[PDB]
Amino acid sequence: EGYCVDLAAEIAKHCGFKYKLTIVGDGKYGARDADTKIWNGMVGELVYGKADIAIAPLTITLVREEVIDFSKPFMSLGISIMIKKSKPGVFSFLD
Amino acid sequence: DRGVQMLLTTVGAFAAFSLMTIAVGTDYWLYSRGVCKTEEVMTHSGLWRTCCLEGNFKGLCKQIDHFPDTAEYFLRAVRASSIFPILSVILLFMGGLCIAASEFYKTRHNIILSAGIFFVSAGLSNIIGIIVYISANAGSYSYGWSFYFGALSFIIAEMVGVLAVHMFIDRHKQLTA
Amino acid sequence: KPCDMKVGGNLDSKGYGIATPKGSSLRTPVNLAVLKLSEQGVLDKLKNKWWYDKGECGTSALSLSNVAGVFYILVGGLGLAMLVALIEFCYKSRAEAK
Amino acid sequence: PLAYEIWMCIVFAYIGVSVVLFLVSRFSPYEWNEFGIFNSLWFSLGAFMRQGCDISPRSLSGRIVGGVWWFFTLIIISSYTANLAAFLTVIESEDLSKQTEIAYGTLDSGSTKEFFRRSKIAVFDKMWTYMRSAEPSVFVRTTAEGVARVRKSKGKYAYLLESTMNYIEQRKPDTMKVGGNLDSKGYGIATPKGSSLRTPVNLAVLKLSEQGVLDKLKN
Amino acid sequence: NEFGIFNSLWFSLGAFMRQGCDISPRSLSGRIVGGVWWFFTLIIISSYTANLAAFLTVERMPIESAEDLSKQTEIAYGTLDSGSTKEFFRRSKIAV
Amino acid sequence: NEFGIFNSLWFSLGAFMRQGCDISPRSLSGRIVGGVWWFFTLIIISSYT
Amino acid sequence: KWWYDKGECGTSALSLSNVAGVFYILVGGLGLAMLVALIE
Ligand SMILES: CCCCCCCC/C=C/CCCCCCCC(=O)OC[C@H](O)CO
Ligand SMILES: CCCCCCCC/C=C/CCCCCCCC(=O)OC[C@H](O)CO
Ligand SMILES: CCCCCCCC/C=C\CCCCCCCC(=O)OC[C@H](O)CO
Ligand SMILES: CCCCCCCCCCCCCCCC(=O)O
Repeated sequence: EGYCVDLAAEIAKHCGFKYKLTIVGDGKYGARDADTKIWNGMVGELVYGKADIAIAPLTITLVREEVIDFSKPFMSLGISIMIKKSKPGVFSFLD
Repeated sequence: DRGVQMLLTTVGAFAAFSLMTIAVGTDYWLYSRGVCKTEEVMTHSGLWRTCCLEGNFKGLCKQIDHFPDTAEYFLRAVRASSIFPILSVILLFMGGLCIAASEFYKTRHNIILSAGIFFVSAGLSNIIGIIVYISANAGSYSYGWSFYFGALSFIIAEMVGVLAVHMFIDRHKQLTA
Repeated sequence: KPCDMKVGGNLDSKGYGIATPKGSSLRTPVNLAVLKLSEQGVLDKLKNKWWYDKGECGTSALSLSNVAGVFYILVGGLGLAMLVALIEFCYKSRAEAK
Repeated sequence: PLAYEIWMCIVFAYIGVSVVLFLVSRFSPYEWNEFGIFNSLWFSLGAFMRQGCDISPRSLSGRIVGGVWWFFTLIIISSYTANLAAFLTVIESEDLSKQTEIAYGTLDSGSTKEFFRRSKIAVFDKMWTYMRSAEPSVFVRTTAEGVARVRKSKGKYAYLLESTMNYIEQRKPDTMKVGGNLDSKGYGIATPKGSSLRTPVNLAVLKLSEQGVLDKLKN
Repeated sequence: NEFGIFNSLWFSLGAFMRQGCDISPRSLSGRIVGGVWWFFTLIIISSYTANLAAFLTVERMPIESAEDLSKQTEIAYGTLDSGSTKEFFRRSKIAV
Repeated sequence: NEFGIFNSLWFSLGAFMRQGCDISPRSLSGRIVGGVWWFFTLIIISSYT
Repeated sequence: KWWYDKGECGTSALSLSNVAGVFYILVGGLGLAMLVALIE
C-alpha cells in the first residue's frame, strides 16, 4: 500500500496494461558503481531488463537520464535537513 | 434599614447559588471550533462536555478528554475535577444555610458572621476556578453565558458577604449599647 | 510519531519521475498519464492522503497564563489574612474573664 | 499590552481584595481601622494606580492583604509597561478564495489562466469560478498592467503570476510575494514540432545549466 | 507611629513596592537607613522592569542550515548510502 | 486642608508627577475625578517611558 | 603527526554580579547608620 501503489494502479489503468509490483532486490535507488561501472538498484533493474518500469520516489538525474527514460515529474522536491527537535511557568514572573 | 437588609441578603444568596449551579451544570462556557463526538465545526464546550453545533450531526456530544512536568499534571487534575467551581457552589450553599438559621436560634449574632465568611470564601474559590479554567484552555474562541453566570455569581456573592459583615457589625453595635 | 523536524530551505530543486528502459514502448503513454494525473489533481490528493490526512503530529498581548502565578499568590494571601484575623478574633473571644 | 482575560481578572481581584480588606479590618468587635467598604475600595484603587496612600492598614491581617495587593500591582504594572515597550520597539494564501473584499486575477491569456480554468482542485476551481465571472474583469492584458493594478488598488487587488516575475518584489517602489507556489513547473526553449534545432538546443540548455550559466543569469 | 520591629518591617516592605509610607524615619540614623533602602529599591525595581522589557522585546523579534552543518563537527550528518542525495554531494561544485 | 482651586491644582500636578498625595478627595464625586486622573496619569507616563 | 597526534587542546536573567554594587552600598549604609546612632 502507499502513494506509489496508488499511483501504479492509476498509471496502469491510463496506459492499459497489467502489472506486477516487485521490490528492488538490493533495496537501492540506483547508482553506477565507480569501479565495476555496473548500475545497481531500480535503475539497474531497468538497464539490465529485469524490470519494465520503475514507479517509485526515483529522482530524475542527468546520469540516470543518460541510461534510462523518465516521465515528466510526478512530484517536485529538494534535499533537506532532518534534525531531532511552550507553556510559561506559573511563577515565571520571577524570571 | 434593617429588615429589608435581611431580605436583600437572602435574595442575593439564593441568586448567587442558583447562578453558580447553572454555570457549573450548563456547558456554554466556550465557543471554540473543534471536533464533536469522535470535520472541524463550532462547539459550545463547557466544564464537562464539549458539545457540538452547526455540524453534520449537531447536538450529539461527549465528555471532554481532559488528559492527553508535575506542574502540568497538577493543573490538569485541578481543572479536570472542577474542585474550585464545585467548592464555590458548596460554600454558597452553606452561607445560605447559615443566613437561614439566623432567624432560628437568634441572638447568637455570630453565625451571620460565618455567613459573611462563607460568601467571601465562595468568591475567592470562584476566582481561582476562573483562572484555572482559562489557564487550562491555553493547552479563535469566545466565552458563553455560562462563563458570565459564574462571574456574576462571584460579584453577587461578594456583595452579599459585605452586607452580612455589615449586619454583624450593626448587631454587636446594638448589643454594646 | 513520536513527532521528534525539517530545518532550513531545500538545498536544490528537482523531481521524481516514472522510469522505463531506454527506448521502452511504454514511455509515451506513461508520460501522458502522469500529466493527466497531474492536471486532474490526483497527485495532490495522493500526497495529502499519505502525508497529512493520517498525520500524527498534525498573539502579541500578554496572556493570563504568563501571570497566573501572581493571581494564585494574591488569593492565597487573602485566604491567609482571613485565617489570621479569625484566629485572633477566636482568641480574644475566648480570653474574656468568665 | 494585556489580554482581555488579564483585565477581567484584575477587576475581579480588585473587588475581592477590597472586600477582604474591609472584612478583616472591621469585623471583630474588639477592633471597634477606618477601612469601611468605600475606603477599602479607594485604598485598593489608589494602590493599583501606584498613587498616594493616605491610609495604611495597621493590623497584621490588613497588612497581609495590603502587602499581597502591592506585590500584585507591582508585577502587573511592570509587565504592562514592559509589554508596551516591546510593542513600540518592534492575504497569506485559500485565503483569496474564502473572501471577496480583495479582488484577484491573472494574465488574460497565459498558462496561469489555463491552470485555473482546468484545475480540479477545489480551492483553485472556486477561484476560477469567481475570476471568470468577476466584474469588472480581474484579467489583465499584460503583466505590467497586473502589477500597476496591484500598486494602484490600495490592497484591494492581488495578482496571480509566476513566482519568477513576482523580480517585481526587487523593483522600486511596494509589492510582495505571499505564500508558497500554487504549482511546480518549468520554462523551456520551444521549437516547432519536429524542428531540426530541437536536439542541439536541448543539449545546449543542459550544458548552460551544468556550467552555472543559468544561475548567473538569474542572479 | 514609631518604628518598633513590626512597624520597621512594614515600612521596609512598603518602600520596596514603591507603595508610599504612613510614616518615615525622623532621626539622622533612621534617615540614613531609609535613604539607602530607597536607593536599593529604585535600582532593583528599575532593573526588573528593564529586564522584563528586554525579555519580551527579544522574544518578539542547534542547526538552521547546510552552512551550519558544514562549519561544525559536534553534530554528525549523512545521507542514504546509495541515492541521488549522496550523488548530489559527491558531485556538487558548490563550496558548502 | 480641603480642595480649593489652589489645592486642587496642586493635587492634580502631584498626581501627574506620580509624587503621591498630602490630601486626597473624600467624597464620591471627588474620588471619581481622582480615579480617572490617576488612570490617565498611569497610561500617559507608562507610554512616555 | 604534526597537527593532531601532539594536540594540546585534546536574554538571560539578571545575575547577582551586575547588582552586587547596590548590595554593598546598602550594607555600608546600614553600618554607617549604626555608627552614627552609637556616637549620638
Ligand atoms: C508585615 C508584612 C505582612 C506580610 C506581607 C506579605 C506580602 C508580600 C508577599 C510577596 C509574595 C510572596 C510570595 C512569593 C512567591 C514564591 C513562589 C516561589 O518561590 O516559586 C518557586 C519557583 O517554582 C522556583 O523555585
Ligand atoms: C471608589 C471610587 C471609584 C473611582 C472610579 C475611578 C475610575 C478608574 C478607572 C477608570 C477606567 C475605566 C474605564 C475603562 C474602559 C475600557 C474600555 C473598553 O471597555 O474597551 C472597549 C472595547 O472592549 C475594546 O474595543
Ligand atoms: C538627609 C539624610 C539622607 C542620608 C543619605 C541617604 C543615602 C542617599 C542615597 C543613596 C546613596 C548612594 C551612594 C552612591 C555611591 C556611589 C559609588 C560610586 O560612585 O562608585 C562608582 C565608581 O566611582 C565608578 O568607578
Ligand atoms: C483597579 C481596577 C480598575 C483598573 C482599570 C482596568 C480597566 C478595565 C477594562 C476591562 C475591559 C477591557 C477590554 C479589553 C479587551 C478588548 O479590547 O477586546
